[PDB]
Amino acid sequence: AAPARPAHPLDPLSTAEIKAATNTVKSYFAGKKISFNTVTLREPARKAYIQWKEQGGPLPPRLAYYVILEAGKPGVKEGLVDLASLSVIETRALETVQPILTVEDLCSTEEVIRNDPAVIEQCVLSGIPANEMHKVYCDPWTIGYDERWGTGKRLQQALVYYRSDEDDSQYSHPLDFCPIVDTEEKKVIFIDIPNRRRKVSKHKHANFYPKHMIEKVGAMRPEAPPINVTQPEGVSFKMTGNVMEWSNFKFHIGFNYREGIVLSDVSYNDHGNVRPIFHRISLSEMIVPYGSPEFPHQRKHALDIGEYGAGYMTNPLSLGCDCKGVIHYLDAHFSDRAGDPITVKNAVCIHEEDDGLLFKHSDFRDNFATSLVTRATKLVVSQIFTAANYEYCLYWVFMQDGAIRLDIRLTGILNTYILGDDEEAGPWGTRVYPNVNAHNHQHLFSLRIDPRIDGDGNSAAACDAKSSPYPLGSPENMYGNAFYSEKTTFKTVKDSLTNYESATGRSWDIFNPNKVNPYSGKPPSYKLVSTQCPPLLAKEGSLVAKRAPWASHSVNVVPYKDNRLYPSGDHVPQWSGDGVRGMREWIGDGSENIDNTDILFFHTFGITHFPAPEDFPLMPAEPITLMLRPRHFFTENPGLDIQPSYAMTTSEAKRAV
Amino acid sequence: AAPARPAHPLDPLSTAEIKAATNTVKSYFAGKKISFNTVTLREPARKAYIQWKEQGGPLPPRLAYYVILEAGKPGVKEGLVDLASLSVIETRALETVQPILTVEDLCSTEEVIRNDPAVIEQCVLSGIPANEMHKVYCDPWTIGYDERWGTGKRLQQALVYYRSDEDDSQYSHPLDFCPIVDTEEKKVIFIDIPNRRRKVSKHKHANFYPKHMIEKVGAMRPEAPPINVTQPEGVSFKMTGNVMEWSNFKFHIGFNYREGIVLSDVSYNDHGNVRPIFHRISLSEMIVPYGSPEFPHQRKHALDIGEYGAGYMTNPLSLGCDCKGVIHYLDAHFSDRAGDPITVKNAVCIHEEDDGLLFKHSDFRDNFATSLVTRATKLVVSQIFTAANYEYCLYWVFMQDGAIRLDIRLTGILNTYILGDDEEAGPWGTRVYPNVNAHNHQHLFSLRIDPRIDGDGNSAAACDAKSSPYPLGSPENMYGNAFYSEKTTFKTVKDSLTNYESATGRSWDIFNPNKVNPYSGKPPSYKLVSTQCPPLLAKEGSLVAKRAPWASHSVNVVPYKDNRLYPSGDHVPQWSGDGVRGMREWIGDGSENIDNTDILFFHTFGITHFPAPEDFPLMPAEPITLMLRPRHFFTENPGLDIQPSYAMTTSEAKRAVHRLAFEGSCCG
Ligand SMILES: [Cu+]
Ligand SMILES: [Cu+]
Repeated sequence: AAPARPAHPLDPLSTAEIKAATNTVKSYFAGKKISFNTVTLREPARKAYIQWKEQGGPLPPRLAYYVILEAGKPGVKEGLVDLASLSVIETRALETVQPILTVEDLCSTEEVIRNDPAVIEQCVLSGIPANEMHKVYCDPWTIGYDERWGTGKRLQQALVYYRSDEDDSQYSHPLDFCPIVDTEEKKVIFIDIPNRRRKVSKHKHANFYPKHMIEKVGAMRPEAPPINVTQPEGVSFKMTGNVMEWSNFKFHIGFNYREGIVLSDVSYNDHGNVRPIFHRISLSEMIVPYGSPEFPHQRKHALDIGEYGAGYMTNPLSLGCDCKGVIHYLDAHFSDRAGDPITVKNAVCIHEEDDGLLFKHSDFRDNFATSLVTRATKLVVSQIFTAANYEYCLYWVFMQDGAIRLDIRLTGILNTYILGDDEEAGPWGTRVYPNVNAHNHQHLFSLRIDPRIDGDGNSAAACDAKSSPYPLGSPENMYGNAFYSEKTTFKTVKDSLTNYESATGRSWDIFNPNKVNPYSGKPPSYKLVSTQCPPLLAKEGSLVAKRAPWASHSVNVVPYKDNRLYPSGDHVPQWSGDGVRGMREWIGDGSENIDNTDILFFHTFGITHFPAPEDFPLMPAEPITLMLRPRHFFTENPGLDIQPSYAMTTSEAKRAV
Repeated sequence: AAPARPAHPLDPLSTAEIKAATNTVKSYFAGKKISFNTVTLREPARKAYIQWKEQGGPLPPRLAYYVILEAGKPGVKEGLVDLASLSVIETRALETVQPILTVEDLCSTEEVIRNDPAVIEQCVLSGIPANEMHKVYCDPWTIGYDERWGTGKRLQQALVYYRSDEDDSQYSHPLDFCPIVDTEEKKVIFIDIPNRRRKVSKHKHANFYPKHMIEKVGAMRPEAPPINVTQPEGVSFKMTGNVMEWSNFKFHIGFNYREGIVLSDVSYNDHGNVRPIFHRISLSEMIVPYGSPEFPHQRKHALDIGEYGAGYMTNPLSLGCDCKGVIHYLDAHFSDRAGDPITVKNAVCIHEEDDGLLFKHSDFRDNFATSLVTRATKLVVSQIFTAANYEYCLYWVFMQDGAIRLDIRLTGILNTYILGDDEEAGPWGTRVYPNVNAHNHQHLFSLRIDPRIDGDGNSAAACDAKSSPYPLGSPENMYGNAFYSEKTTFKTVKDSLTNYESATGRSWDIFNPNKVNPYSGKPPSYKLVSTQCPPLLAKEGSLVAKRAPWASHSVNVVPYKDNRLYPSGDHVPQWSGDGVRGMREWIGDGSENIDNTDILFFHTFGITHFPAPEDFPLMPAEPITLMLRPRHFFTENPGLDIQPSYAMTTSEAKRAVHRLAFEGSCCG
């Protein structure tokens, strides 16, 4: 009764595999009341995968990682199931952590608060009658961290809002108080109540559907005439299960509950020479730290990936109108609390689109009659997830010059808190609507790159543009114009801990010091070009800085070890930030070698958001991007064998008298 | 008889107006042998324009600015023609400047150097026999600045290359020497010859047409399947002559020989309140400073806009497709040296296209059945110009959230110089192909904004993200998470001279201190969000820093005066960089007021390029972008009245499918 093996060792667990895993765990815990928090692929060891792929090695065993809760027991148990033998092969109890909050965990909280007498009383005081609790809503957040309870109970905090009508957007009407909910007992254990009470706003809700806009401004704009994009002869990409082949790239598209999209085993076919570039690339953690110091707002610093899961939160893309053209979809499969497989249909959208000019050059000599123009196509692998108020639109983009870009668009709704009639929002927030305070915050992301640049044994470096040190008027720099790129190769982990610097236009290289470009004499590399790299604004030693040790630097590079995925640790909710785990453990004392070995490159990037009224009641998409581009990887522009859209040589131009 | 007036005072000169202007100038200089360097609109004074537009004032007079050379006179003469009276109304002689190099000025240089005995001898020494001079090519550059001649002669430098076959890309085969050419005498006056001779490369040319690639790698890829764009019901924008209306924006699209595209009189129609945003926005200058200190490479720091002209260099866009989709084109008109109008067809392309999601939100409570999503459309006004080896693709982009973006793509070919067999290219350059040294260089641009944010009387500020100054554990900042935006309003010119700073994620506001957003309490602004802001790497006091005094800071804000367009001065070629002109003049002693007045905001942005083999023999497009976004300008998202691509309310979702006194979440 063992489940069928996948097409490919990195494929996510099938529904049959998930059911097999949960059957096995229920049997192992026979007679105990357990509930499933996470059931997900435990990916093969890096060595095992690579030997299977390239050296005729054995197929790695199919393993399931699980996290469960047991009625009446603190914390969690976790372990591994060997799927071929239907057996639990590793197990341990962690009594003092709390795990990722699932959709089921969060879907239960509104009923809890609506029926709680102490919450009802606070609504009455706040100007909402006791019989109108159906109009009170909350966004159920991780408590994040609260030093009154630590990890001793599993807790949520309910950010409470009011709707006059169920079709309203509730965010114009936050209430003043914050219930704390025991997730497993399903009760309110405390309510944070501010010293200055602010009753519910009496303003109209700030709404945004067409029927609302017609009331607000009189009419919708006329429907614009259509801009139709078609691919009547299909696409150039080919999928074989989860394996993508496009413009010489080949890679595996994976997906899990936490990271969402995971791109693996990325190679480029350089005229028959298939060259590895990356073993794995994904987003591994986030943190969205808010900037109001007033209590209890310090508890808004969601680590969305580790506390809710970019997979668990992902939107089905069918009706989303962001997968246009001829597309390919992938589903995602998770477990529910009962241990049954659940599906998100069309979680991943794959499509190719026009990306402007790839390159062009014309000769002035014959008035540009000698000319070659080639248009670019990009391949886009995307998902969109919803983290209560916000939407994160993630686009992994492959390009025909061999570069890879991550484009993010942020949209959805500002998180809001109540503002008194006479209360000033600034300097920690903006009054984006009457009685609405949209607090300042950052959105920060931890990109995790496991490189294999042109094969094994890699290094990383900071690259800084510098004027020559010789002064103007010296024999060395007579006219003062000389400049160069200073490359600082990181020898130990400590050397790698570095920030973006505008003063040198810093970039970072990930390179293979065992190989040399036969033209330039430099090692083959991919260069990270990324300028949206905010400093972490929370202080050293703050709750934010402690729980996200990775976020303090733009770049952290540590040795590879299997299962080094998550840089705020494996179980993130309610960790105080004290202890050696995640990135803090990997960095250690900073002395380990990272030159010419198997490395892991974690990049912090994102934005700092000071809200303005343009962002409300629904925010226009805000862009974030970074690129990984080949430098000294190829010996020439690798797109030159793409047929031009137009080409005329000099001889041809002359012939056209 | 006088030429017909244009539809609009900001319209570029027509071919009839160009001919009228040059007729008028020829008559004024009766019996003299003159040649036309520039004939272009002299735009109306800002105040006059605005009085005309808004206050019932008179039509500004239609004026043509000209620059001419006269045989046997040094420098230039320039002046103004009043087109309605066909008379020269202002005139002056500038004996000690040199003007923009036109296509005709440049076109004869290659034949000059091919036929020069001293150049032929250097080719022979370099391994190219005299009977192969037809294989020798050069890119004709301005000399930039050479302290041996100043502006006393009008000079070009010829960067020399060799083609084995006319269809080669010549850039794999630079020669080692640099002829200096007198533009008006058409003769070689000097040749810079290096101490270390490097004879011509014996390698195959590094070529890139399909026939070349088939020989190099065996075959081309299969033709990929088409991606087609159609608009079967037409476009959403409306043009009335050069006036554009699209998604509540209205503005004038102008074009000239120098700046290329110029966007004027930009307003947004905010539900009946027509609100000004910018009076004028354009690129006003560039500089592309190379980073090898070895002679004569210091002379590679082209100021492409002021020395050749983004209009004069611009490609006809009919034949790519350069520009894809359903297109409205504009032509450009200039004068040639004889004073006749010339036309560049399809200089400017205008089109709208999909630009991803504009916004989306879904409610988890019913598993995202409650959802709204609206796709974005952008309007693009673009040109592409070729500066010898490089191509600059410029895209002015208007967005439906009210933002305006400038996107640039750089492509074309690296500038290359010869590298000896045993010679190291580094640290000033890269060996991108055998015997080829592609030197380091920056590409820097000066964006000129003449703002009119929600009307008249504007200011500018730097905005810096800062942690609270109170320490972790204080009553003010208990958990150490507090942070805010520090706004520093520029009071005087000197205050404005500011750089991008990664440490604070610096942005800049241009705002109207006379007005206030009734929700946020802040003035209406457009915020410049721009991170591709390199430091100028050339030292203080270098030739580069002196000729481009604007490039030293990311932001320069000076008082408005009429005719403050060009920050490296009006006549750029061969200016040493000494003297009080351009940005140096406008900054003055730094003391002038720029708070709540008419200001001009010059932004330096661009990239630092360290070449790699991927860039050769033809470079993949490298992007640069900056954005100007409304912040506190509107009181809510201005795109919300656009029809959603999909919408379902909670009540609709419930109908679609037909603890605890009160129920919890639908999904519970
Ligand atoms: Cu935000
Ligand atoms: Cu460049």
